[PDB]
Amino acid sequence: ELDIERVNQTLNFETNDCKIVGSCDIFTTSRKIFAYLIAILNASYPDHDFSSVEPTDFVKTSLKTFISKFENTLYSLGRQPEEWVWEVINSHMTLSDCVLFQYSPSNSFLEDEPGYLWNLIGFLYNRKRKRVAYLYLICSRL
Amino acid sequence: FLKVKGLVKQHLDSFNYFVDTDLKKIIKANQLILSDVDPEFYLKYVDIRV
Amino acid sequence: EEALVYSYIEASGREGIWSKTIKARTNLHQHVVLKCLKSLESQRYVKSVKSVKFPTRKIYMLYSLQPSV
Repeated sequence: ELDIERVNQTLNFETNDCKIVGSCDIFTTSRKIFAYLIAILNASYPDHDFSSVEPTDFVKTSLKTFISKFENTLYSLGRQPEEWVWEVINSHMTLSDCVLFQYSPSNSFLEDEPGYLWNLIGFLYNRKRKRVAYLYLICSRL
Repeated sequence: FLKVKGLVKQHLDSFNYFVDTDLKKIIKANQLILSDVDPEFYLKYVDIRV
Repeated sequence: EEALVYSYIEASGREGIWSKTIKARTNLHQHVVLKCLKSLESQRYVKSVKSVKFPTRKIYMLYSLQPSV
């Protein structure tokens, strides 16, 4: 939509000698969910298989702890993070009563990408609406 | 001279040229939208008016 | 378009090819070559083997059955 386009215009930028490309998306298409996210990873990056690493590191952390450093890195990149974003992703998904996941293994699949610096990948599973957002931030260097 | 022209004609005639001639010569310079996935779903702009 | 990717497998010849190294010489449409290899998997020519090298990348090779260690 338009608001999703705005919050994606937020998360794609480049400062002096760094280039961050990430976005959020919401779409409806813990034993059964292990395959439900690797398809999102396959469609997100159609050059790496994600059926390989099945017992991965999904750090089932608090979403408040996640959005804390998700806001701290936007302070840390000179962005002054705009608060309405966190209502907009609420307004499509009912951010309060939902659980968060995070693909952060030992060695992620972007370490071989040249110019890689760091990532921040957020999964937000919903139960009543089945609306999983794939919030991802990839900081590169050019 | 100044009756039918005026003194702000260098602003007025240029903007009248843009909304009556140069809007067409921008639409015609890039008329068509080509979808790379399924190269049949095209999209072209016939004309423009404000 | 399906014949130049055959020679690029033959450019690899023995090990295989990764799908984003296709764009090093082709740089064609990223989705046309995305669905071409799915039908080429259905063509029963190529197969999706796994990397002897650094893993977690789509390695494709014709029916040679020839990996390394």
